[PDB]
Amino acid sequence: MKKVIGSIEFGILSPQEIRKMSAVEVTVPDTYDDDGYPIEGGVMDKRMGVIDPGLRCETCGGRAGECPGHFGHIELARPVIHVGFAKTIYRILESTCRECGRIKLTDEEIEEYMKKIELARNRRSEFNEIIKEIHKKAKERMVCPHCGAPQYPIKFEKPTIYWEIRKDEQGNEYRHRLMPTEVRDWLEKIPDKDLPLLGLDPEKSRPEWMVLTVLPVPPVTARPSITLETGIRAEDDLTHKLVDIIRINNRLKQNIEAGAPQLIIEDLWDLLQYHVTTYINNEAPGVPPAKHKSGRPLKTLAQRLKGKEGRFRGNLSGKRVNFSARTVISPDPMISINEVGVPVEVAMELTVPEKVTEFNIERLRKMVLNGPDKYPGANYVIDPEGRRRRIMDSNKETLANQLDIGWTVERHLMDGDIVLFNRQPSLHRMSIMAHRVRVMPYRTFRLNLAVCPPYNADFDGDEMNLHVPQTEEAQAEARILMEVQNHIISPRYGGPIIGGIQDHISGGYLLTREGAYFTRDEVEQMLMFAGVDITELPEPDKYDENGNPLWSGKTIFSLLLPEDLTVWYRNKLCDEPERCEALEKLIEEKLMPDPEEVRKLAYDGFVYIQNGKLLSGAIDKKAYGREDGIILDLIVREYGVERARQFLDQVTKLTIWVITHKGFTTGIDDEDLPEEARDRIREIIREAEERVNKLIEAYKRGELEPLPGKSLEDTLESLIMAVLAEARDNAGAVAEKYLGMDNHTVIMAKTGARGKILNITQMAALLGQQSIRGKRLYRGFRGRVLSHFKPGDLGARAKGFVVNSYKSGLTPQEYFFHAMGGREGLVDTAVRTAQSGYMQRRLINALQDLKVEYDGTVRSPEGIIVQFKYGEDGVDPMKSWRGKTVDVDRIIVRTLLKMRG
Amino acid sequence: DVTPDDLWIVMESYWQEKGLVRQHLDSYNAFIERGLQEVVNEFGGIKPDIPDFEVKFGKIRVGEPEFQEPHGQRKPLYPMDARIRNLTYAAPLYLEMIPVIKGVEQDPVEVRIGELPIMLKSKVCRLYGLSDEELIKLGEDPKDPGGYFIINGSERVIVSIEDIAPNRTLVEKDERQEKYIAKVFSYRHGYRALVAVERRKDGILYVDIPNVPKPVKFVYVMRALGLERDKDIVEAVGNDPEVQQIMFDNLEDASDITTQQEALEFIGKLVAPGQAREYRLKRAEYVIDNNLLPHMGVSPEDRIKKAYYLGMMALKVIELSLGRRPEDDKDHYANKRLRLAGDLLKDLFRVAFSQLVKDIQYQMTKTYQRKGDKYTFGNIHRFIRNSIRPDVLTERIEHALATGAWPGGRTGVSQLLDRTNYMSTLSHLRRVTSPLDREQPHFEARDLHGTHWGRICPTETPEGPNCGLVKNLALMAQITTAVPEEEIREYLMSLGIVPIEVRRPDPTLWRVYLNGVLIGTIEDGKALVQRIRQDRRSGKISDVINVAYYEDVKEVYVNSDDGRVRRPLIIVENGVPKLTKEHVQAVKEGRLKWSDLIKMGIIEYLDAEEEENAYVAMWPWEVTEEHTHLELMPAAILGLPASLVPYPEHNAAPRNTYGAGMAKQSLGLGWANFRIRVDTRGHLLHYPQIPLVNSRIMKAVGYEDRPAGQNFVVAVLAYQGYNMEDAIIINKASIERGLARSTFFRTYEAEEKKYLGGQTDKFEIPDPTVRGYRGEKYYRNLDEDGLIFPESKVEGKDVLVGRTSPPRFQERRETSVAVRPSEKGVVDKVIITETGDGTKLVKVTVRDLRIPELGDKFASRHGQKGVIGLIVPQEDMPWTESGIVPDLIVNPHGIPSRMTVGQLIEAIGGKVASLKGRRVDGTAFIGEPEEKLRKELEELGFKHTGREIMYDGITGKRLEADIFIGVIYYQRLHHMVADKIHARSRGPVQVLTKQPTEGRAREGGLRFGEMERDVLVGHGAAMLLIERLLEESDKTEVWVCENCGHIALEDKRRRRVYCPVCGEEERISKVEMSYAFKLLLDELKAMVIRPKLNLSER
Ligand SMILES: [Mg+2]
Ligand SMILES: [Zn+2]
Ligand SMILES: [Zn+2]
Ligand SMILES: [Zn+2]
Repeated sequence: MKKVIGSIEFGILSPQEIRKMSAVEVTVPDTYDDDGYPIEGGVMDKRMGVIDPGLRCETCGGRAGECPGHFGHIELARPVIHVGFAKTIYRILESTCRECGRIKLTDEEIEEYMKKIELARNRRSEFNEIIKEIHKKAKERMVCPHCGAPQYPIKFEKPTIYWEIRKDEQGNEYRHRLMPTEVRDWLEKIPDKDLPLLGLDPEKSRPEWMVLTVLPVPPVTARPSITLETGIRAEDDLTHKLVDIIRINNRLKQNIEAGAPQLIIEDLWDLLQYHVTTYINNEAPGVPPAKHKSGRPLKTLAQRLKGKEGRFRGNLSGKRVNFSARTVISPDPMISINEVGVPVEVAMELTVPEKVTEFNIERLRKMVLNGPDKYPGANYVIDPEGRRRRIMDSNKETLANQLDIGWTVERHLMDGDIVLFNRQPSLHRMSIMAHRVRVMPYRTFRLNLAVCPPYNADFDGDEMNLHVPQTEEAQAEARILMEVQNHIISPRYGGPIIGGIQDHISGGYLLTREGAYFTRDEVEQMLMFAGVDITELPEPDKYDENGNPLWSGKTIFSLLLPEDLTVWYRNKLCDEPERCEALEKLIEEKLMPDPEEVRKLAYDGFVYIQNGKLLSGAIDKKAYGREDGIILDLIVREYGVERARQFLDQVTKLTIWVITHKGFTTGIDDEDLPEEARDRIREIIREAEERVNKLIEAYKRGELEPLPGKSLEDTLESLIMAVLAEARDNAGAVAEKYLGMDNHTVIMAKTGARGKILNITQMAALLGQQSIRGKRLYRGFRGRVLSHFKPGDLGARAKGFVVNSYKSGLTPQEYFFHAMGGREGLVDTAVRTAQSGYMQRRLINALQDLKVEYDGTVRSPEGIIVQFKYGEDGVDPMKSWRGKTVDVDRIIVRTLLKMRG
Repeated sequence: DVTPDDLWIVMESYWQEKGLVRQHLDSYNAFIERGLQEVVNEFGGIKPDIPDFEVKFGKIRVGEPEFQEPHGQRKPLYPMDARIRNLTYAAPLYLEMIPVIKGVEQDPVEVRIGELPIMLKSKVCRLYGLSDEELIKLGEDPKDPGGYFIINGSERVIVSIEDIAPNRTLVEKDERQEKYIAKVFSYRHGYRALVAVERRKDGILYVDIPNVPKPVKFVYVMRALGLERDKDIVEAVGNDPEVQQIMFDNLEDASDITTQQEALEFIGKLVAPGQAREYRLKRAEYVIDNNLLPHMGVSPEDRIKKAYYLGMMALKVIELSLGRRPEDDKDHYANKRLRLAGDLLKDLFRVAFSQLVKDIQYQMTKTYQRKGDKYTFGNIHRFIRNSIRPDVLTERIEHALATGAWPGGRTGVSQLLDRTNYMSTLSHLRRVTSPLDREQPHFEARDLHGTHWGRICPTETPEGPNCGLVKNLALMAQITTAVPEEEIREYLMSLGIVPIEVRRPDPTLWRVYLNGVLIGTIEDGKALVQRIRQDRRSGKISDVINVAYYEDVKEVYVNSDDGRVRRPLIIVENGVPKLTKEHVQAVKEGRLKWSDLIKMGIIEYLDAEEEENAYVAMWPWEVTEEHTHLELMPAAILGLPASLVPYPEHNAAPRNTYGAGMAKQSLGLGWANFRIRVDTRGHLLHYPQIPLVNSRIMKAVGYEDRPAGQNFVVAVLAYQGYNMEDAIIINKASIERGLARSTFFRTYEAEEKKYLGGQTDKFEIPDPTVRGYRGEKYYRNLDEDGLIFPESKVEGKDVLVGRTSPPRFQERRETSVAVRPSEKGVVDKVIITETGDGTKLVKVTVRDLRIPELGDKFASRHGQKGVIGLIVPQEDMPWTESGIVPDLIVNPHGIPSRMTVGQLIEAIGGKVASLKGRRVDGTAFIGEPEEKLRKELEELGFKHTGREIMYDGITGKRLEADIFIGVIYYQRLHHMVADKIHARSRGPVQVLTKQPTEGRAREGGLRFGEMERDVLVGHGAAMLLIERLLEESDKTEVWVCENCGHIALEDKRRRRVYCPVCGEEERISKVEMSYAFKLLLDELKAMVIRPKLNLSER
C-alpha cells in the first residue's frame, strides 16, 4: 500500500510557489526572547516548527520530534541575482536581444537547430556542444534579426556583477551598470517557443524565476540551536546569516519608503546582494567570506552539502551504525576458519531479535528466565501489540510466563549465530566476511590464523569491527553469500587466498621432510590433536633399535588426504633437476608406476601423490600456501568447500603440533659463516671497489666513452651502480652457498614461510648500495654528502656503498647512509597509500553499477550494451582455473587415472 | 694519545653543565632582557588628539610571578598552585610613561600594562637557582627540566619552527616559464616582504614588489630609487663584460624612463590605478619606502643602499643565467633558521602591544573630549593611570598561547606537553617542526639532508603523514642567540675592509656579507677569515660569530644572527688535536669546565656554513695533516629517544625508527609527582627496572633514575601457534608475581560555576525531586557535602561530585560529574580549591589496576611489537636443562625480514651481564663487541651460541633441537585493550542527522564508510546493505501529493493531509525514506532548486 519514488524531475522554483509553500513571513530580525518564547515573526518562529522540548508548533503541532519542520519565506525589497545561475544569466543576456527578448538567431537557423537538438537529445555532451554553438552564433551578431536595434556588448564580473557598455555620445559606449530590475525586465520578455534553444524548458525553469524576489527560510529543525556551557543557545550559522538578511532588507525598506537619495539605496542593494551571495555560497569567488566572531567562515548551505564531511558524502553514503563493536584481535588456531571468538561482554550487549515460534519456545523461555545478567539471557521483550518492555529481576518470571507465539525476544548472542567481520581499510571484496560466533571469556576478538591473508591483518595491535545483522533476510544473505569457506579462491587471480602461513608451511616441511620419523605416542597424539577420526594405526614403516615401531611423516600426512587424489609438480625446494627429470620419466612412461619404484627414486623437490598416498616430496608453499596452494586448490575445485574447510582445519593443527613438539628456533649463530666465506666476500668487495676507482680515474682523464646515455656523468653513475649491484649479488651467492639446509633460517627462507634470500645476504654478507629515487646519495654539502669526505670524491664508500653487514656492525657514516635510504621507503608508503586510494575511488565511481543480465550481456544503467558476453568468454574469474577458461590437461589426466584404475 | 673514553669524559660535561632544554631558556632570557625594551622603543610613543600633549615611553621591567586573588590581596604564586588551581603562571609588566606637555617632559608615572606568562625555571621564575631540597618542599620533581609555560593550569610547550633564513638571496629555477628567479624574505619589525628579481626568455630583468600588481622593469625601479644615470646601474650590477652587455641591452629596451619622477609616476599608475594625481605619487613613494627591501631601512634616505642590494640580486640572477653558479638547495641548513620561543613571543607581544597603544590613545581622546581641559591637565598622572586597560594585552597573550593560533596565520605553535614518561616529555621539549602542508608529497623536503649530521636525529620521526616534516634535535646541538650587530660591524670595519660605497666589486676583490647583506670589499679573503678565526679562538670576540669563504665566487660570509643550529668539534692543528690528556684529567677532577674549554680555543662550535670549509676526522687515530677538526663522540648524533636502542647499528633503519617512536609510549615512573599531580591521564609501572644492556648516555641524561620497563627471560620457539604473526606468549605465574603490572590514573574535574544574576550551582546530594535525577544507587558513597569518599569503589556511571544547576536554560537541573561509562577503579584523592574567579573547584582522581591480559601490547627497544596471544600456566612452560623457565616466548619467524640482529646481541648480553654480576655497555659505536660477549658466555659454562637444551612442558621429554634463550628488555605500551573495547546496541543519537553519536565516551557507533558500501555491493547483498544503512538509522515516513511531488503537509488539527502549494487532497500517498534524504530535499528547496518527486507502486 506504500509507494516508492520512481523518478525525480529537477526544476527551478518560482516566487508564487515560494509564497504558497511558506507558512509565515519572517520580518522581525530577532532570534529568541527571554526564557525562550521565540519572537513571533522572528528567525526562530514557532510557525516553522519547534526544536526544544515542551513547546508545540502551529502548522502541525506535536512534540519536537513529531514536527517535521516547515518552510518560511522572506519577501525581498528589491530583486537580487542568484549566485549559482550567474553564468547562465550572463550567457542568456549576451545571447538574446534586449528589445523583443528573442534570441539573435535567424529563422532558418532556428529551424535547423530545432531539428538537430531533438535528434539524439539523450547524450549530455552533444547537447552542451549544441548549446555552446548556439550561444556563440547569437553572441557574434550585432543587430537583432527581428528588430533593428544595436545589442550593446555585456560584461560579467565574478561576484555576479553585470555592467554592459550602453551607447554613449560619440559612440563612447559608456559601461552602464545593469541592475537586477532591468535584467528581470529583460528576461521576462523572452518568449517560450525558443526556450529549448537556450537549454531551458518552459515548465520548471523560467528565465524570470532565475532572478530572486522572495527567498525561503529553512525550518528550525534544519537549523538546530545547540546550548553551550552557559546556555548560550548557539544557533546554526544559517540563523545568523538569516538575521543579517532580515536586518539589512528591513533598513532597505525603510530608506526606500523614506525616498532617501538613491545612492544610499544602491549601496544597501549591494550589501543585501552580497549577504544573499554569502548565504547561498559563502565560498563563492570574488567576494570576501563572512567570518564569525572568532574569525571562522560560516558554513552556509553550499558548504553544508559539499565535502568529505558534507551532506552528500559522509552523511548518506556512510554513517554511524547500531549493533556494532570494535576491539583488538588475538590469534586462535583451535577454532574453525569460519568462526570468530567473541568476548562474553560483547555478547551481553549486542542482541539479535528472535520471533517466538513453536520449535524454539522452550529455549527462548529459558533464556528469558535467565535474565539480563546471566550469559544465556535476554534484555528486551516485544509483545505482539508493539510495545517494548525491559527485562528486570522483578519481572523475569511473569515475562517468561507471558511469552507465547508472536512475541519477540532480544536475546544475547549464541554459538552458531552469524555476524559480519570487517577490517579497515576495505580494499577489496573479502575485507568483509561472515563468521559463526563462538563466545570466549576474555576481551579480544579471536580469529583463525589461516584467515589473516584476506583481511591483511597482523596481531600487533590491529583492531577490527563486528556487525550483527538484525533481520532474517539479512541473516540469510550473510549466511549464504559471505560465508568464509565460500571465499577460499580469490576473484583477482583465480587462486587460493585463505591458506597456510608461516608455521603451517614450516611445520609441513618438518613433518614431511626426508628422514623424519615419529613414534607411536607422537603419532597418536598428533592425530588426536588434529581431530582426525582414526581408529587403528597403520602398519609401521621402519623398526628402529629396541624393537619400537616408527612411522614416516608421509603416512601421517596421507591420512589427511582424500582417497582418490593424484597430482605431481615441482616445488620451490628443487635444486637437482636430474632427479625430477628421472621421476617425471618414470611417471610419464606409464601413468601408474609401481609405488616401490617411486619410493626408490624419491626426492624432496617433486611432490607426487598417488590415490591419497604421499609417495615422494616435502610440504612447501606450493602445497597449501597463500598464493599457489595446488593441493588446496585441487581439493576445493574437485570436492567442495566443506571438504576444503575440513582439510585446512586438520592440516593447520597437525603442522602446528609438529612444529611445537619438534622444536623450532633461530639464533645469533644462524649467520656464523666460516672463515673461507668471509675471505671470499672481502675479496669480492675489494675487487669491486678497485674497479669503481679505475672507472672514476678513466672518467677523470676524459677517456670514458659516452654511453647512449646523454650525459657522461650519468654513464659513470650507471656503470658504478651496475658494478656494485653485481658485487652484492655475487656476495649473496657465496653466502647462500656456504649455508646448508640444516639451518632453520635457511629452511624458513627457502620454503617461503618467511623472508627471502636478500635478508640472509644482508644480515650475513653486506647491506650493499643505498640509493634514493634510483640515484646514489648526493644531497649534502657542496660536492660531498658528509663533511668527513674530501670534496669531489666519487668513490664507492663516499656515495653510499656499505661494505659491512648487520652482524658485523656499521660505521657511523654507513649508519647515516642507511637511514637516508630507509626514509625514502617510509615516505614512499605514506604517499602511495593516498594516491592508490584516490585512484580506487575514481574507478569505483566509474564502474559501480555494471552487472550481468540474464542473457549474459553486461549493460549500462540506461541500457547501453557494454559487453555482449562478460569477459569475452562468459566465465567468472573466481571460478576460472588460474585465469584459464578450463584446465583441459588436469581433466584428461584425472579421468584417465580414474577409469583405468 | 687520546681514546674515545677520554672524549666521552669531556663530552658528558657538556650535558652536565648546559642541560637539555637550553634552546628555550636562553632564548626566553634574551627576550626578557632586551626584546621588550626593543619593541617599546620601536613603537616610540602615544600621539593623542589632545592639543600640546604627548606621551613618551621610557623603560619596561618585569615583576615576580604573582596572583591577584579575588580578595584584595596579591600573593606570590608557585607552579604547583597554578597547576592545581587552573591559574596562569605569569608576572606583571611595569612600564613607565613620560608625559610631554608643550614640548616639556614631566616626572614619569609607573603603570601596569598587564601580565606576561613566565617560562618555568628561567632567570625570572621562582624556581631558578633552587636546590633539590627546596624544589622537593615546593612540590616539584628535581629532575624536571622546565622550559614550558602553564596556561589555565595546562602545560603548553612552544615547538620551534623551521623557517627560511631571512635577508638572504636564494636563486631557483622555474622551467615552466623559463624564468630564473632570486627571492629574499626581508624582515623588519615582524613584517615580511617577498622581493623577487627574475629574468624571462627575452633577457629582460623584472622586479616583483609586494602590493605592486604586476612586475616592473628592473632599471625602472632602479631609477625610481634615484641613481638615474645608466652608468650608475652599469657599475652597480658589476664589472663583467657580458654582464655590462646584458645591462646595456636592458637599458636600451627601457629608454622610455629617464627621470626618477617618471618612474615614480609610473609606479603610481600601477599601484593606484584610476585615482587622483597627488594620491598615486604618495602611494608609490610609500610602497617604495616600506615594501621594497624594508630591512635595508624604511627611511626615504636609504634609496642608494636598496638600489645596491637590488643590483647584487640582479647580478646573482644573471650569473646563474650563464651557469656560473648553480641552484641553491633550500634544505641546506645554512639557509634555514629556527624560530625559538623568544622570537615568536616577541612577535606576539608586538602584535598585542599595537592593540594596547591603540586602545590607550582611543581612551585618552574620548575622555578628553567628554570632559574639560581642567579635569585632564589638573592631574595628568591620574588621567594616564586610569586611561589603561591591561586585559586587552593579557587576554591576547593567554589565548594565543593556549589555543596555539599565532597572529599571522601560524597554527600549532604551542602544543600540550606530553607526560607519559621521562623520554616522551624530554623529547617533546626538543622537537622541530616544518611549516609546510602535510597533504602534499614534498619529496625533497622529507628526505634526510647531509647537513643534518649532528644537528637532526636521523631516526626519530613520526610514522604517518608527518614523516620527515617533524624532527628532533640531536644530542650534540647548540642553538645560538643573537649579539649586537653594530659592534660586529664596527669590528669588521676596523679589520680593514673598505666600505661598499667607496668602490665597486672588482672581480679582483672579495665581497663581504654580514648576516646576508653586503657591507664592503677586501683583497685577501683568506687572510681575513684566518684573522677572524684566530680572534674567535683567542677570546677577543664572541663565539657565536661564524665565518665561511667561497673560493669560486670570491665571497666571505659572516653570521651572527639568531637561530642557527651548531655542533661542537675539537680543533686540530698541524695534525695534532688541541685537546691533550692533562686537559681530560683536569675536566675529570672538576678543575675545568666545558665553558673553559670553549674559551681556551680547544673546542669551537660550527654551523652549517663554517662546516663547508672543514674536513672532519671521525676517529682519534684517523687524524692526518689535512684534517682540521676531530669528532667528539659519534654516538651523540642520535636524538634522545633513539639512544635508548642498544647496538643501534646492527638493526635495519625502519626498525630503529619504530623503536625510537615506541620508546615514548611505554609505561614507567615518569615523574615522582604522580601522586599529587593532576593530569587527565597517567600510568605507573609497579616494578620498573634498569636495563641490563644500556648505552652509557642514558646514565648521563638521567633516564636510569626513571626507568620505563622490565627485564624478561625470553625464549625463541613456536608454541601451539598462539604466538604466530607477531604475537607473544607470557607465563602466568610470572604475571601473578608482579610482572608488567601497572596502574592507571584519570582526573575528573568539577566547578561550581557562578552564573550572572546570583543563581549559582551547589554541591549536594540530589534529591529525587530534581529533573535528570538518575538512579539512587549512583549516589551511594557521597558524603553530605556532595563529594565522594576517598578509597571507595566506583564501577562506571557512578556519581563522583553531586551538583545541581539552576533551572534557567521551580526545578533544578542535575549536572553531576560521573565516571566514564566503560571505566572502573577506586577513588584516590579529592582536592578542594578556590579557583581564580573566587568560585569552588574540585578535582577527583580514580586509579585502576591493570593486570596484563589478552590483547595488551608489548614492545622491545628494537621495534618488535605484539599483543599477548595466550597466557600459559607455569607447569606447561618448557624449562632449560639448567633450571630456567622462560618469562615470555616469541616466534622465530619474526627475526628475518625484520633484520634486527641487535635483539639477539642484546639477548646474549643480558644473560652475560646477569651471570657476571655487572651491567654491559651497549653504546652506539663504542660498546662491547659481540665476540667478547660470546667468549665470556663460553667461559661461564654456557654454549657460545647462546642456545640451551629444554624439555617440553606437556610430554616431559627434551625437544629435538636446542633452543635460543636469553634476557631482553621489554616495555609495556599504553595501548591496552581495556581502553579500546567499545560496543553499541541502541545508544543515543545526534540532533541534525539523528544518526548514532561518535566516540567511545558518549556510547557512539562505529563508522560504516563508503568503502564498506562498495564492498557490500561487490558481494551482491542488497538487503544486507539496506539493513546496515537505512533500517537501523533514520527511518522516516512522508506524505507526498501525486501531481506536484511536493511534500504533502499533514494537518494534525483537521486530521487531513493536503498540498499547501498545490491545494490537493484527492491523492496523497505515504512513502518511506531516510531522514538524511528528507533533510537534503529541504536543503535543496532552501535554494531555488525544486525537486519534483514522481511516485510509483511496487
Ligand atoms: Mg598491524
Ligand atoms: Zn509542525
Ligand atoms: Zn530584437
Ligand atoms: Zn500538489
